[PDB]
Amino acid sequence: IDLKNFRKPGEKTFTQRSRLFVGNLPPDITEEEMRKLFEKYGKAGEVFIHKDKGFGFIRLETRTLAEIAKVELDNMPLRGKQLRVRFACHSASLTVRNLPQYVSNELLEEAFSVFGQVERAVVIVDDRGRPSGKGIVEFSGKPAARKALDRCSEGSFLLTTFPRPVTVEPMDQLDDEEGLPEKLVIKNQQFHKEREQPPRFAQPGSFEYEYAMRWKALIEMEKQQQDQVDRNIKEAREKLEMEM
Amino acid sequence: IDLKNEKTFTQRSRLFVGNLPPDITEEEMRKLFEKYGKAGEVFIHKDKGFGFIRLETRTLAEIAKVELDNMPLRGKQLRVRFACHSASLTVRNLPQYVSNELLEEAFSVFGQVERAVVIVDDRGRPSGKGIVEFSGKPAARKALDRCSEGSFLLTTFPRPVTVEPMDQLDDEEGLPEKLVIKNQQFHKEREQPPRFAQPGSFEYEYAMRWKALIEMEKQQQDQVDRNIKEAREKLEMEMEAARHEH
Ligand SMILES: *CC(=O)N1CCN(S(=O)(=O)c2ccc(OC)cc2)[C@@H](C(=O)NCc2ccc(OC)cc2)C1
Ligand SMILES: *CC(=O)N1CCN(S(=O)(=O)c2ccc(OC)cc2)[C@@H](C(=O)NCc2ccc(OC)cc2)C1
Repeated sequence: IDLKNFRKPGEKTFTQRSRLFVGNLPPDITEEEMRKLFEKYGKAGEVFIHKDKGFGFIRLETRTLAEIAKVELDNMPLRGKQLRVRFACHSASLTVRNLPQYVSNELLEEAFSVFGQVERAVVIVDDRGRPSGKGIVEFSGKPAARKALDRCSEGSFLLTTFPRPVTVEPMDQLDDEEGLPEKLVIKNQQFHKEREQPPRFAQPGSFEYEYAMRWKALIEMEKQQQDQVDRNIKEAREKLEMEM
Repeated sequence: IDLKNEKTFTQRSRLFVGNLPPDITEEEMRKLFEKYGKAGEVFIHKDKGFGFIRLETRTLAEIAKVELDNMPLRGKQLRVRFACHSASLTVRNLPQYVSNELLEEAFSVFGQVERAVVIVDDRGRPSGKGIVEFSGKPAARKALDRCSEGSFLLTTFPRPVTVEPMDQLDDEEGLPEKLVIKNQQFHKEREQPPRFAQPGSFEYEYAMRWKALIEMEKQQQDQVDRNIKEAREKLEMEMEAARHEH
């Protein structure tokens, strides 16, 4: 299995999306040895090593090059330690909501580029191709993300002729890939209290069944409350959009 | 640049190969993807110009996507993308002390499960939501029906989990400028560039009415969220209070 032109010329290189966290490093890990571990992926960008704690950061060229380095070097033995290679979180990512119509990735990137250099901008799209009203804007550095978050909350940032300001907020970063493995679970007393009963269906008649059926009725109660608010919001937004 | 190296041939490694030439054959598909090892199912809509091919691992599909995307093939440029999962489920109201292995073990009673993830926040805590990926639609259908009829309990705490179809959202491709239809309403909306509403204009007054309405939506949502959390507390305290049954 060989490759070479592992690049997409349209998008930038050495962004935060290609920065890898490397844990469980040997005590005397050097910056040159760290680069030599990743030298097969071409030249690396920013490399930091905290030699005491045994962790480090390395910035590869492209995102797909880092995904190859992750699955190849994760859990790899190196002088008595199993290396932990994960993708670092993005330090300057923003969530954009209330997007108007006819907004693309390029327009979203062009719009927020006035606050600083932008690495990536996405208009989140459903399974059928239409936008969901939400988007992602990733800046190269924290100051550009701080400026975009402050100005868009104070003033009204308009992307199109439609004078509805977009809402900017920090990206709620959720890990739906690594999750919570069994070895990372806290094995305490409340652990074994819940783990006493295996996964099962509640037997009709027991205390579990009656208590769970009240939860199902309560969850259905929550759905009726939320869906009532959703219809109230739509009628309120159609009221403002009606007047001129 | 040499590579060497878990469940194999899951839906996570199925690639959509679109914009195919008319005379595309099945052995030609396995010829382009032959450097990535032996492949699984190779479907070809031999009249619509698209198809699917499943590779061994997710990594072998990640590498194959960037190499064979926009590759010339008899006058046409290929469009290689990851196919969507046809049997993914969202599990909400997860109890505490639930791991990825426990979630996979639990829902395996409905059929073959490929992957199960307990969604975790940025601080290492479970968000209460989870993902369950079955190998096929029938297994996901049984999990959805059974968990809505009866109460499926994963731990000792008698709170049933909620199983709903996965709402698949694309935050990688997004919406490029090419896909936007260049109609008259498009140009009408693009007359004004991205800008801040300057005070005094008509768009500034109308925009302030929107920020006021958005704030009212924030208070309405937070009022419901407090009414839901406290109502759940009115039920969680009745656990051991009513456990004195017999
Ligand atoms: C989602 C998030 O914000 N996180 C989780 C991931 N990490 S980490 O990969 O650096 C990490 C920390 C500790 C650890 O031992 C238990 C294992 C992994 C954090 C993160 O990625 N922050 C982003 C960031 C910002 C600036 C810099 O400067 C180079 C690097 C990374 C917190
Ligand atoms: C998220 C989603 O549901 N999608 C987006 C991805 N595609 S596709 O790129 O494969 C595609 C198919 C047909 C088409 O019209 C010519 C254009 C694009 C879809 C998808 O992958 N669905 C999942 C799926 C289910 C079953 C099978 O084979 C049995 C393949 C794929 C829709």
